Amino acid sequence: QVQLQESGGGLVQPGGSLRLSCAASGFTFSNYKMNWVRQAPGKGLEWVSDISQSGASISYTGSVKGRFTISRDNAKNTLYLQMNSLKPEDTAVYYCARCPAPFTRDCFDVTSTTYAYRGQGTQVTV
Amino acid sequence: HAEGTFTSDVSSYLEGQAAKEFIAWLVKGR
Amino acid sequence: TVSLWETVQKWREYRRQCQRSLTEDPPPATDLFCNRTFDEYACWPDGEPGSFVNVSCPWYLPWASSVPQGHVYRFCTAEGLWLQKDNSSLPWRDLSECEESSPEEQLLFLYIIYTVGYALSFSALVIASAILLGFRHLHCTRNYIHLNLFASFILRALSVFIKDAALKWMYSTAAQQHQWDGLLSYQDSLSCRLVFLLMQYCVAANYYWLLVEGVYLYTLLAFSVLSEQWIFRLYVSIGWGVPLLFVVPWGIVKYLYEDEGCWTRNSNMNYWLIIRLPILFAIGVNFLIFVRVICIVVSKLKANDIKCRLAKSTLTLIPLLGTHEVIFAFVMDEHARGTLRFIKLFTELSFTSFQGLMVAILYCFVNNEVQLEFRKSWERWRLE
Amino acid sequence: ELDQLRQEAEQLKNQIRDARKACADATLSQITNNIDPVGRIQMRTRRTLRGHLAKIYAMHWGTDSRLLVSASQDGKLIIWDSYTTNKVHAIPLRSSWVMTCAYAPSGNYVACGGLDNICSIYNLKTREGNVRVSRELAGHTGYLSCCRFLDDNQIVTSSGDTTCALWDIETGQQTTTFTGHTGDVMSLSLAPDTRLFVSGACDASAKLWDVREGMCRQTFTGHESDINAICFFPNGNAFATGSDDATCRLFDLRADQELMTYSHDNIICGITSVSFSKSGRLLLAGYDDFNCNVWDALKADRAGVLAGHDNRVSCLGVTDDGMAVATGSWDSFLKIWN
Amino acid sequence: ASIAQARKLVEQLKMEANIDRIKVSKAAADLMAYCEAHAKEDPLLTPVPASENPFR
Amino acid sequence: DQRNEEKAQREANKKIEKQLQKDKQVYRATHRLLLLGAGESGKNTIVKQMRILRVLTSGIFETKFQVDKVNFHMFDVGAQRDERRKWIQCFNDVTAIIFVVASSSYNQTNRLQAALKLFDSIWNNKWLRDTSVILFLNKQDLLAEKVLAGKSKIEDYFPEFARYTTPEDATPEPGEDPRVTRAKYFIRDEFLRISTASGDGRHYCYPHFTCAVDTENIRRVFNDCRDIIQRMHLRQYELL
Ligand SMILES: CC(C)CCC[C@@H](C)[C@H]1CC[C@H]2[C@@H]3CC=C4C[C@@H](O)CC[C@]4(C)[C@H]3CC[C@]12C
Ligand SMILES: CC(C)CCC[C@@H](C)[C@H]1CC[C@H]2[C@@H]3CC=C4C[C@@H](O)CC[C@]4(C)[C@H]3CC[C@]12C
Ligand SMILES: CC(C)CCC[C@@H](C)[C@H]1CC[C@H]2[C@@H]3CC=C4C[C@@H](O)CC[C@]4(C)[C@H]3CC[C@]12C
Ligand SMILES: CC(C)CCC[C@@H](C)[C@H]1CC[C@H]2[C@@H]3CC=C4C[C@@H](O)CC[C@]4(C)[C@H]3CC[C@]12C
Ligand SMILES: CC(C)CCC[C@@H](C)[C@H]1CC[C@H]2[C@@H]3CC=C4C[C@@H](O)CC[C@]4(C)[C@H]3CC[C@]12C
Ligand SMILES: CC(C)CCC[C@@H](C)[C@H]1CC[C@H]2[C@@H]3CC=C4C[C@@H](O)CC[C@]4(C)[C@H]3CC[C@]12C
Ligand SMILES: CC(C)CCC[C@@H](C)[C@H]1CC[C@H]2[C@@H]3CC=C4C[C@@H](O)CC[C@]4(C)[C@H]3CC[C@]12C
Ligand SMILES: *c1nc2cc(Cl)c(Cl)cc2nc1NC(C)(C)C
Repeated sequence: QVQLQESGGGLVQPGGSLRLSCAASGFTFSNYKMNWVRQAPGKGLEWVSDISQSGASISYTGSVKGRFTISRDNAKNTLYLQMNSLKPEDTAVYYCARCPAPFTRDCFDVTSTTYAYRGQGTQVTV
Repeated sequence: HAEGTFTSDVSSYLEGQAAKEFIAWLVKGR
Repeated sequence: TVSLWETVQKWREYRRQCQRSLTEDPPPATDLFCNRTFDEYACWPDGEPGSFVNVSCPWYLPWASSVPQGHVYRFCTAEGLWLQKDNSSLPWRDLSECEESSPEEQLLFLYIIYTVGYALSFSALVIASAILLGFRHLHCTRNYIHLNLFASFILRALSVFIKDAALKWMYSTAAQQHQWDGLLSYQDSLSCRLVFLLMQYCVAANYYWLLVEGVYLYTLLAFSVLSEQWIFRLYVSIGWGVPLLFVVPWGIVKYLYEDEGCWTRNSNMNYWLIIRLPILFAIGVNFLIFVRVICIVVSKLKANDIKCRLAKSTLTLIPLLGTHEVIFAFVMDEHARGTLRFIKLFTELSFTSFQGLMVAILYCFVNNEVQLEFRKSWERWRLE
Repeated sequence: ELDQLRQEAEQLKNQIRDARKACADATLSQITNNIDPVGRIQMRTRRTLRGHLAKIYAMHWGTDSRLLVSASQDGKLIIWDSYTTNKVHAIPLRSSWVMTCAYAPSGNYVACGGLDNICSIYNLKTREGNVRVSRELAGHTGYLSCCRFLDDNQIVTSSGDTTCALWDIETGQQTTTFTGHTGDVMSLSLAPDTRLFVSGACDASAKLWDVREGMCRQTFTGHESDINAICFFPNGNAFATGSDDATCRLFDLRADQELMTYSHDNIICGITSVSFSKSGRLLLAGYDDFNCNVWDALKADRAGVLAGHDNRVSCLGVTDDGMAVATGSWDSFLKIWN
Repeated sequence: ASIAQARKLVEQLKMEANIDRIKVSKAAADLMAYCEAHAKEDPLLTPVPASENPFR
Repeated sequence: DQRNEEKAQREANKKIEKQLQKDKQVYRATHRLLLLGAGESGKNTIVKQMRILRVLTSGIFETKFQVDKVNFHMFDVGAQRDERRKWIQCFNDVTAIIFVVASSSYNQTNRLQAALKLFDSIWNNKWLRDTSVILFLNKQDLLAEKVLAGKSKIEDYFPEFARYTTPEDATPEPGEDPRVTRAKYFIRDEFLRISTASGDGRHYCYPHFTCAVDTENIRRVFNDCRDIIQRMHLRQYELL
């Protein structure tokens, strides 16, 4: 039972900070490349940030480089996104997503409409 | 090719040696 | 060169005239008479005791024209006997005017590096073939062409070994004695001419299978779209059949016009062109293909340290096409003489004799598809 | 609005969780210590079926355990005689991207389909002696992943549009739709009684469907990634799933839990094909490793390896009499193992 | 919709709740019994002689 | 008896194998191309230019071209879901994946990052690691307008563009605004940064810029396909 639960959202003022946390259950968290996806109000889903199995490789969409910091805890099986300098365009539903297969670098379908290994999302309003 | 050239050279050498050995056998006396 | 058979026939005719003349010319019947005799070398007339008799160098010698006015003498005694030597039963004679008027050090040397080369290449090629037929996953048109190339390499190695054995048999002491006694020898035998026709065919077929290698590589890179079964049947007819279009004429021409020896000596260079020129065509076309394929490789490396990978690619492509043979291909044997001739023979024999080994290594052994086939077979064995 | 129904759903999920946990006294892993192992399974390649030009995607045995249908991305279904390696038929397809094929249990029809979103039914017994398209079943809005003949007149297909469908072939109309997967449905397995089937999807879950009701009877989770392969235990009271998380799992329909987990640390490739032997003691699973692992279905140990394919093993089929294992791979070859 | 899909989820889960489940021991014993009962006629588990093997 | 049915089977098998030899001749001679992209990426433009030289009911659209009497079958994957990870591995022996990018649909407002992520998925898929990708950056006609007019703001969603200058090997069309070529080659370099990081000589990217009036794409793919094939052959001889 793959289950990802996001928390730590809410309303923040522009320029503030929010720590988004993704509790994973039902799979070996360390085996999987994890990422953050963003559903803007009225828009489609967009990918925010990749982190690899060990956390060595970290990638962001350019809109959040230098502002968002993604990290893993493979001991507690949790995924974190620290949001600094939050802007009004960062207001959206944030989904913690696991890309579909373990031990791979390709992470197809993470920003899909009906992707299964993706959380219910948390509303972050700036 | 080189194999035919080498075979021709070796065969010419051995034919000359055969003629020389024939003359040597004639000098010894059959 | 002057053949053993012709100098033997000349000596036999000399002996015919010698016997008949010795019976016919009457003796002077001088006191203390010195008897005429034939010691199987030269004919001496008779004469008065104590003087010498001078006869020309015999005209059956292979080096007769190099001692034209030289003469051999036989001395007679005061006793009326021929002058005897010291502690011998033969009379005294002096052949210093007819005695005489070496490349072996090189030939044997070549024969080593040559033979060792084939002895290795043949070996590896057999193993190479055993691999390329053994692993069914390796089976493809490129692999079938490599197998026919390995077959032509093995075949020319075998023809080399057999023609060296035949060269030993033609000039063995037993055969030389047979020719001295006027008997038939291994040279006057159809099998002995077919050994060297086989050698010529196998060399030509190896050259044309290197050509088929180049032409298959080119048609793969020239983006040509052709039938695969038809292209392979055409390639086999070229590699194995097309040699017969000049090897079989050559042999025929030999049998009709130049069959002394065992078709080993290329006396008429025009008949030796019958084989050299198609082989030169294969070499030239395959070198043009080499240049085109290396142009393609460097274009793809540029579109992609280029010099070192290009070096590796050139050094792997050289044995598969036989392009080392373009160095001395157009230095012809009619013109190669002395040290240039030796360097041509050394380079060509050494590189082609070891070429089968380099092709078995580069295109079977250190080939990545073959190495993965071996790794998979090994891990499957480890699973059992 | 939404939260009342979401919380009612999670309450039902917890009811399922506890109804599951209350049944977990002692599963296969402790019950089956009292049986001696299978030992080493040494299967050999009796036949290799060559003639496909591309990767073989699907393969299905006939019910005579002699004739095979094999689909390759040539757009070809080859009917092979597995005994003699003869090709009985070669059917060119109107679409080359065929992901599934089925041989009718009567032997008269062969289904195929794939990225064309169409299940083409071919008649193998025509008066002309020619194999021609008998029907084309359109209505799926995603690629055809698996088609299984329920009989000569009913076929169950699974699609990448997340649904399964029961089609009446003679009419060509989709008779029942089985919705409830969120991801692409990758595999079907019809139960021996044909009243149920089971479909594994890209949602990392399998669902047991009643064919005549169109209702999802059960949902089985436990896999971490996409379920690529599913097959029924020969009695119809359990099924195995092979997933891309490099794990096979055996679920029982009545207990409603995964009973066994077939995995190994040296196995990091997903499972593309899952088949049971006639007894259900051997679970054959084709891998991205290019090999087919034979598992002790009760011990969860590897009983053997069918290595010999040079590319991804894409399709597995055990004969109905259990005599042979056809494996087809992306290396364009079928191998009959015995 | 956003609400109707939760309606269908509640529906499917509630009908999936009232199922006559058995304990996993009674469900493992069934597979053990089936495997032992049909052990002999499995040609992949008890390989048949070539006289009986149509693939030999 | 049994020999009669065996001879009938051999006859059927020989007819089938003759047909299969003809079909292999047709199959090997045909280049298969996958066509990928977003909905606004202009794949309709690509298929139109290829054919010159709620509408999609079938799940696959095979369009066949003949370039220098070389046959190409390009398969538009229409009528499929946006989850590709299962049917993408179906095109793992295709000659090339033609990846058409909505480069100007950026300000969705981030189609370009979506295309980059799909591209990274395609390279590092272990089944597409041997599959070359012909990359068509498709919408220069609007990229120019939005870049020069201050409408694109590539620096907004790609900040390193603010530190990117036109590379030393760029060949802009005469009179084109230098910031437009900056955007073009910056996007191309993002895709090449994804490509080069994991190519390892098995498969290659062939990035190209195109537009609505650019028919020579039918030749570009042809040229690229030729290149692909040659590299494949050059790997078989371990020359490249
Ligand atoms: C794997 C197997 C086939 C390896 C091949 C065996 C090799 C080592 C054997 C088989 C034929 C042999 C050759 C046959 C003929 C002669 C001529 C004579 O002067 C002895 C050396 C030589 C040249 C032999 C050298 C060794 C040889 C090449
Ligand atoms: C002295 C004896 C051993 C010489 C034998 C030479 C033989 C082996 C040569 C000469 C003709 C050659 C054949 C010519 C034609 C074909 C048909 C082709 O589809 C497969 C290769 C095959 C079968 C070749 C195999 C090798 C071959 C048979
Ligand atoms: C042994 C020497 C004297 C004869 C040479 C025969 C071999 C080497 C070559 C020469 C002519 C060639 C054949 C020419 C014609 C055909 C017909 C074609 O449909 C199949 C290939 C086939 C059968 C070729 C096979 C190989 C071939 C037979
Ligand atoms: C006859 C064979 C066995 C030996 C001859 C080797 C010669 C011809 C080959 C082997 C290595 C080759 C070189 C490899 C590397 C390069 C760098 C490239 O940028 C220019 C060509 C150049 C400089 C090649 C010139 C030709 C070369 C020197
Ligand atoms: C055995 C000997 C004769 C092999 C032949 C050596 C020559 C002819 C070959 C080997 C190295 C080759 C060169 C390798 C590199 C270059 C540089 C490239 O920009 C153009 C092609 C060019 C110029 C090739 C031309 C042909 C070449 C010079
Ligand atoms: C007299 C000389 C020329 C004979 C040639 C023998 C040598 C060059 C050949 C024969 C066996 C070959 C080796 C066979 C196996 C391997 C292991 C592989 O992982 C690296 C290449 C390597 C190491 C090959 C290198 C070349 C090799 C050592
Ligand atoms: C006369 C000489 C050249 C013949 C020697 C036979 C050699 C070249 C052959 C026979 C066995 C072969 C090896 C068998 C197994 C493997 C393991 C694989 O992971 C690397 C290649 C390697 C190591 C093969 C290299 C080539 C090999 C070593
Ligand atoms: C790499 N680079 C070079 C460069 C030059 Cl100029 C010569 Cl002559 C040879 C080279 N060799 C290599 N590497 C090998 C081919 C592996 C030795």
